Formats: sequence, structure tokens, C-alpha cells
Amino acid sequence: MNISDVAKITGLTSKAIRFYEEKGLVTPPMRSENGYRTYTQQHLNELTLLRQARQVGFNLEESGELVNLFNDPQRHSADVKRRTLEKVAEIERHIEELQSMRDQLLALANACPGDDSADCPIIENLSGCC
Amino acid sequence: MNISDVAKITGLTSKAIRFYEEKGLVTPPMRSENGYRTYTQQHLNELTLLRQARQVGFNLEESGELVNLFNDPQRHSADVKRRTLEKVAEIERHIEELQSMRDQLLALANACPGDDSADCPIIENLSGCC
Amino acid sequence: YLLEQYDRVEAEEARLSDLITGFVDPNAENSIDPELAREKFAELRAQYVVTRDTIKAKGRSHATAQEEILKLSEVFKQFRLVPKQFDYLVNSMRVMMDRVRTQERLIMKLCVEQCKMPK
Ligand SMILES: [Cu+2]
Ligand SMILES: [Cu+2]
Repeated sequence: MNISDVAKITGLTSKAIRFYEEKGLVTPPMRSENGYRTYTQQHLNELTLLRQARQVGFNLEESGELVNLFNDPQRHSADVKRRTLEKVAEIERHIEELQSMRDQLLALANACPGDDSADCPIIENLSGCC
Repeated sequence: MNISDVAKITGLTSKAIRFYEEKGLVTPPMRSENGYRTYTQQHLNELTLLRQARQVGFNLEESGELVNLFNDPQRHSADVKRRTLEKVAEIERHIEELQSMRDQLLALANACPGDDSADCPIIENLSGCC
Repeated sequence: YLLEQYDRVEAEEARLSDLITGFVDPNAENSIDPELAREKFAELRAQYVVTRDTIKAKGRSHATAQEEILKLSEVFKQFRLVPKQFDYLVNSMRVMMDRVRTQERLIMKLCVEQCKMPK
């Protein structure tokens, strides 16, 4: 297909698609003799899958595995959902520890006078001196 | 102090340390008969603070600026305080992002049977079929 | 011939790009879908399989064998020329003739320079 039309349909740009093809993340689109990457409705839906996969959180690798899932009409909804849920768990850990960090930052900052002082208690809490 | 000294004392590794050095985060240390960086308490303090800029979550640049403020006692406690607040604002961004899209992952879990079906509707909503 | 090239390009299950755009493509006197091509590339196969048998029907130049020659031609003459790929189809004549021709010249190089011969 026309490569720009395809990239606008999927929202990406051409070097994004090319990066993904470099990483072997879709069915191979042919070229034409002039060299235009022959995309498809197959590549349409592969790229839309690979698009929302990372916006969800699936990296280059596991999103390539999702396009493997789609290209596998033998696929098993179980393992799909199990990986969905492993992702839920990893996001949960991420949330929990980021908020632990947040809480530590807030304990630092509210403990600060913010009295435009050389006596910035935060940094000296951060630095191993005295 | 050789690099092992401040490395094993503050706790950072030689690669990350020289990286932080050539980054210009930290003072150019003194040098030797042989150019080995004979560190001092200066650099130890700088590096403990530079970690607790990292482990707190500051990027390398803002972290370098933390250590620059520290040994620059004309710093203002208020400036560091607002910095920490802005960083926690970004943490709120990151965590609410994860919360929202993880709630949607849970909706995805709610939608799929996860029953080894090659009609896994997850692949069907992502890959924009029909 | 063009049926061969069209299967060679259809060897890996797919193409709608330019090299088909040169192929048979009857203009109603331009990407090509599968079924239309598969049809247009089929009755030509029928003319061949019904034509190649009569070449031996009491000679290369038999009345109804020449009828199938002229009819295969007429089957093609509604259609148009096909792309620069067809260049090599012409080359497959020249590179034969270039050789065949040359051998005659070579035989003459062996027959005509040393000894006398009539002309
Ligand atoms: Cu302060
Ligand atoms: Cu399913």
C-alpha cells in the first residue's frame, strides 16, 4: 500500500514502521520495484495491534509476540489473558514503589522550611556529611 | 582516595562514577603521578548526594544541579523545596497514568474468556478487526 | 511466457504492485485484484492446452493448427503489450539467434576462408 497512507491510518510514521520491521515485529511487507513497502490489511491490523500494545505497555518484544498471537489463528485466549494479568501485576508493583518514592519525597519537602536559606534540610538529608 | 575508595564507601560502581564525572556532575578531582583520581571527602559527599538524587528519582542533570547547590551555600531551601514538589507532581502523573490504564487492563481481563480460544477477543479489539 | 512470469510473481502467494500493472489488463475500449487476473490468465491457458496439441496435427502448419495459432493470436490482440519485463522475452530470441546466427557465421568461418566454395 501507500506507505504514508498506511502510517497515517495507524498514526505512526514510516521510520516507526521500519524500526518495527527491523525488529521483526510484523509480517514482512514486500517492496515494489521502485521500492515502496507493500503494506496490507494484514499489515494494517498487525500495526494497529503493535500500536496499542505498547500504549498498553507491551514492549517491542512482547508486542511482537502479540502479532505472533494474531498471526497464530491457533491462538489460546488463556495465555493472552495470563500475560495481560502479569502486566497488571507489574504495573501494580510500579505504582506501589513509585508512590513509596513519592511519600519519601513528600516527607523530605514538607520537612523543609523553604525559608530561602542556606539551611536547606533536604540536601543535607540527602548528602552523607556531618 | 582511589575510585575504589569512594566507590565502596558511597556505594557506586566505577563505570557509573566516571560516567558521572565526564558528565561534569561532580568536581574534576585531583590527579596523580599516574593520573589516578585521588578523591577526597568533597567527592564522597558529592556522590552520596548524587545517589540520593538518583534513588529519589532525579534525572542525571537535575541531580548534578543538586550536588552543585549543596557545595554552593548560596542555595535556597525554598528552591529545593519547589523542585521536590514539581518532581512529586510528575510522580502523581506517572502513578495516575498507571492507575488508569491498569484499570483498563482489568476491564480487558473482564472481557476475555481466557479459555484457550483462538477467538481471543483481546487480539480482536487491538488488531482492529471488524 | 507471460503466464510463466505471472506465476513466478505469484510464487509467494501475493503481489498487486507495478509488475502486474504491465500485464494483460484488457482496457475497456490500476491495481489488479486476484480473481480478475486469475480469470484473464486462464482462458489463455485454455487456448494453449487446446493449441499445443494440434501443432503435431499432420504438421506445424496444418489448417486447424494454424486456426489455433491465429485464434490464440486473436485472443491476444484484444489485449495490450506487457511491461519492460517482456524485454527478456525478446532477449530469449536474440540470445538464441545471436548464438544460432553466430554458429552459421562460425561454420562459414570454418568453411569459407580456407578452401574455395561456390556462392
Ligand atoms: Cu531546604
Ligand atoms: Cu480470549
